[PDB]
Amino acid sequence: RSKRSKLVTLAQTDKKGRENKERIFDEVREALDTYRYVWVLHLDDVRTPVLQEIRTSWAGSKLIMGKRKVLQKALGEKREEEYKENLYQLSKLCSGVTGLLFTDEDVNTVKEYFKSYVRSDYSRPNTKAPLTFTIPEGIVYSRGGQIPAEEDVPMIHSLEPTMRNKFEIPTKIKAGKITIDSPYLVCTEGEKLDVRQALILKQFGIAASEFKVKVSAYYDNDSSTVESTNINME
Amino acid sequence: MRVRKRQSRRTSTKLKEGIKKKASAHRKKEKKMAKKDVTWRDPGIPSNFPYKAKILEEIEAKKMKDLEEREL
Amino acid sequence: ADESPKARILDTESYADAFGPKAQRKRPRLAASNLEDLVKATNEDITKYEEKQVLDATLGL
Amino acid sequence: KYTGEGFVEKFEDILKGFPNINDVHPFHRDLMDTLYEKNHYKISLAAISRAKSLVEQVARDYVRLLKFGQSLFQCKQLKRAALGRMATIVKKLRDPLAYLEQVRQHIGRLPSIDPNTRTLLICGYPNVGKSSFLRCITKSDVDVQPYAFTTKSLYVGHFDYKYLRFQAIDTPGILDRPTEEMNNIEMQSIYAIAHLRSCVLYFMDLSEQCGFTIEAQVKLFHSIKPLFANKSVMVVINKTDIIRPEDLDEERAQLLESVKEVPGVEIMTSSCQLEENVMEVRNKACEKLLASRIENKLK
Amino acid sequence: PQNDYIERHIKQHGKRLDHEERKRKREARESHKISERAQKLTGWKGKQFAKKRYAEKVSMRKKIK
Amino acid sequence: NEVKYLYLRAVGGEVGASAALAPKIGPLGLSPKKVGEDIAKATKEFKGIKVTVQLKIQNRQAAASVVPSASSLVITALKEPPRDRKKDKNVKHSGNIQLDEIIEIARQMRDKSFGRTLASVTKEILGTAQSVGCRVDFKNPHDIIEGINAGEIEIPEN
Amino acid sequence: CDTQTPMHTLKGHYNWVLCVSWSPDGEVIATGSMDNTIRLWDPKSGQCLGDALRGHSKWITSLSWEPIHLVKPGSKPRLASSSKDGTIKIWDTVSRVCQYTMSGHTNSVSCVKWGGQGLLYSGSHDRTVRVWDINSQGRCINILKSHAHWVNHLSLSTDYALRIGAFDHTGK
RNA sequence: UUCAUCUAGACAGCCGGACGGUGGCCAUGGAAGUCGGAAUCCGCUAAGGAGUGUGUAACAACUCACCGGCCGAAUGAACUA
Ligand SMILES: Nc1nc2c(ncn2[C@@H]2O[C@H](COP(=O)(O)OP(=O)(O)O)[C@@H](O)[C@H]2O)c(=O)[nH]1
Ligand SMILES: [Mg+2]
Repeated sequence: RSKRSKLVTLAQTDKKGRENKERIFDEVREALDTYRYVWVLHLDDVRTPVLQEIRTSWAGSKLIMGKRKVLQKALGEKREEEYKENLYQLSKLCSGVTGLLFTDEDVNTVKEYFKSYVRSDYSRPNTKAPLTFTIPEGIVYSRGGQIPAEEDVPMIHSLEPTMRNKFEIPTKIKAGKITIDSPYLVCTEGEKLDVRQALILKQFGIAASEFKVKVSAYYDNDSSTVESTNINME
Repeated sequence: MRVRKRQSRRTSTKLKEGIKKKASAHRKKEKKMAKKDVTWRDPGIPSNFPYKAKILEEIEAKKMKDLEEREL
Repeated sequence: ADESPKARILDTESYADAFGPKAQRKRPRLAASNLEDLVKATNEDITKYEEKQVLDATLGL
Repeated sequence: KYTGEGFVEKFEDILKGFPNINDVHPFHRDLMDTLYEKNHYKISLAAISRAKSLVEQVARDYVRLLKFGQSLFQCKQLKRAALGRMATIVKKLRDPLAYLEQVRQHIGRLPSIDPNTRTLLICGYPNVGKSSFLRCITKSDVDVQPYAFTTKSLYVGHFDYKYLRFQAIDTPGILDRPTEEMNNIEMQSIYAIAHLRSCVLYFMDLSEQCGFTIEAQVKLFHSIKPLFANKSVMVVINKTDIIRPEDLDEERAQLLESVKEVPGVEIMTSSCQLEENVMEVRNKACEKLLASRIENKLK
Repeated sequence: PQNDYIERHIKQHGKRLDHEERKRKREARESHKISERAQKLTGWKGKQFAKKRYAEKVSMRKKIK
Repeated sequence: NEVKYLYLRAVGGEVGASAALAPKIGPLGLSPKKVGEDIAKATKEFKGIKVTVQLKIQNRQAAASVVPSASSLVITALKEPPRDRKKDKNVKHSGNIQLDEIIEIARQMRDKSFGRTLASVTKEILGTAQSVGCRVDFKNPHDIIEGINAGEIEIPEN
Repeated sequence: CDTQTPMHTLKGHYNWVLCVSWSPDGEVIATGSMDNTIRLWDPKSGQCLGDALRGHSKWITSLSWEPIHLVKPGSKPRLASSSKDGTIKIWDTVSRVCQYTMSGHTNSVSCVKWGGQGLLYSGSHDRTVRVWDINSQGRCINILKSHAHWVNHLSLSTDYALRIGAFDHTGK
């Protein structure tokens, strides 16, 4: 006895199994024969609408996500197990959230799109702060002074425990409104941000950082060699 | 801190003999009901044994031999 | 018998739907015909209440 | 006998505490009918009464039967039968008990409104400033928010004018709809206006910040015109800091004259940021109410 | 006070500062409390506790099914 | 100048529907009567039908447009007589809409859709039609979807 | 009924045949079933006319026919059907179509009757009686609200003539 | 004891995603997954309920159902004594 008890939830979606990984494996190995250029893309902390926008703009190509280990096993981990010649370099170039882009479009067009594509993104932890944020004195508003306070709806009272405990911001409730005694500086421009600061920025809705898809390299079917792209790899 | 009265564990002769009689009556009624009632009346190889494959091969060979040992 | 017993309202509407957190009643079952009839009925009820209050104040109070 | 007495005393505590819906004043009767569905109310209390009588009958019958018990086993069986029958009776009251607990909790928080004292009633469309006026003239804690039907129940405040205690009744807003599609929240205000002999203050917003036009406000006033018979009536134009009655359109001035045509109403302008003006309109309403009540008492 | 004054007070002033943490720790303690009650309650209260636990487990299994 | 965008759900054709916009409009200071008149003018095509209305505000102005929506377009193509809240309540939508008008609605809604095929957009519109409860080609919209999947129904544009 | 013997079997439906009705001109039998369908049958051949009438999401509760004296000559009478789902559907049997789908009732419709003055009367478990106009695109003329429970049945003064059409007791 | 998961990655934890038609239809003063009544679909997916709960007057926000990144070796469930 004396064990932890698992919480029981009655939801509509059940867990996936080995069959889903098998389907992704088969689809990758079919796309390797079907298409000509196979690019490796880094898409860390990407929003699903942005990913769907990329998929829509690349109509006729294929973008395959999933487990990095499954994708590397499909590409062939080593030389004696690779699906195609010299594919082990492309397989070992995968890291993190890896997307495989199978296409027949021109290399220059792909590079131009991935160099000219960028979207606004929430600031992430352990990233550079794109601005300096300080909540002003008095009633705390939903935008926190980014827009005029008369325009802005005041912050809802239900978020006050979240701001006081999780965000560690000293707040009070006056007549159902969240108030602070002095201005509160949360982040300074050009400074590494932690999880709490990122949460505060996301809660106030400031989106000043940018998302740029990273392109590691690509593999060509006919030449059977991998060429490094080094795109957005600063 | 007021300690209550503890229940005795000293054996009572009358209780012990009555328990003997009650147990004998219970056994007689159980035998009668088992004879009277109407109700319809090999775990295999444990999974944790290491040589399960060898046991299965041996029993398959024995079945294959006994199939023909009676026929011819 | 000249008259029928009253309709069993619990069959159509339950207590939970009548009142409470899960109540689905938002309008009166029998709304007034119009405001003139409503005020006439309320004035009559006020008069009857005052008459009954005087009649019980004669003895009980 | 002891178990029967316990059940009966619980039922009696339930039955004595709850008000008689028919016996109370008609204003309270209509308000409680709107809030709690008088039919369900009386049916639940009657179910309690029937259960009490049945429990008494079971207790008497089984004591009489236990007079003739011949052994411990038989007497125990009879006692268990009596307690089980009582328990079945009590189990048949699950829904009425839950309904009555909810009703008790809600009715314990209803404000005390005397339908015979001096009353300033406040009515109009939503978002015209009725709660703000109540805050200005009393010390009630009614909420003030810039969306429709912030207030869903009657709110009461008090003040003193010439050493006399006056109560002020803030109501949820009324919409210009027929009574068949009128709902319970509006029926609270309708019943308050119909029952409370008082001084009614109809608040108009000429800036249409309330989401209702001046024509709609005048139409609502003329629709609820039959309600305030033999009561003092007054029209107060709120939010004069945004727009004034003087610089309004000629057609809208004709609408205001149509409002004034109804006897014996009076039009007064006010702003809920104007202490002098809210005090002046409160004093005028009190004077009209006092004159009406004294002239009625003089006969 | 009139109408839903406790809810209005919660809306206007909030709750006690440690309300959420105290409630969370009590709900975390509930499992240990249930086990201790099962092993400590004696007599009629213990028998009633066991009967209620059985009924709750049956109801939960029916809900899952 | 800058353009302010507001979105609301209003009944098409009903004057004075901008009452719910008063908390939003108030700080900006626009005239709610003129806003309601403009909304009524912009929603003349749809009568008795809930539509999505977009208001653009610049300097001191207010312009109203109707953002297309799947359910609103299905109701409009359903061709039901206009109703009144006083008279008609709990109205069901169980009429018939033909596949050609379904494909027209799919073309209208194709611009802001992540589906790569007009067949996929048409199946989205048929799912919306199933939700509103109408019938397509005197059949179930899901039956039309299954026919498209099995390949009996060919969506024209490719 | 002359020989007290069976003549024809009609086995098109899938579930219980809840209601049956005969056309007032005597030409066709309409059956509404528990499988939410309606079927039309030629009695002389014992045969089924076309496919079943579909569209109701619940079982059929009552069937009524358009009166012969209101049916213009050269056309066949229409069929009004009620159902548990709370809707009344009007069917043109000539083209085998549905013309109107009235949906004002919030609850299950108990019965529907096609009167002699171009109106339809529907009774339902929402304690109301709805009077619809066929000539006005199926718009509800009136709502009668005086009952405190389900209206189980309704009847018209001219129901015998409506069901009998032009025929009399002499069978001419 | 019997079933399941597992170096094309076990139990916990942290972080990220958790989408689009769509604020699906009816009803409501208001009801946008979450007061209610019935449908409960399609697309794009690694995955995402016409929504498991907290929350709002309604939205917002958080969460879990599910997926992924870091971590690296066993683990979970149901029974019997
Ligand atoms: N400028 C101004 N605004 C007012 C006045 N009275 C009320 N308001 C505003 O109207 C909004 C709604 O008023 P409210 O108290 O809810 O009126 P009620 O709904 O009729 O009780 C509030 O946000 C107030 O700021 C007034 O006299 N002047
Ligand atoms: Mg108010």
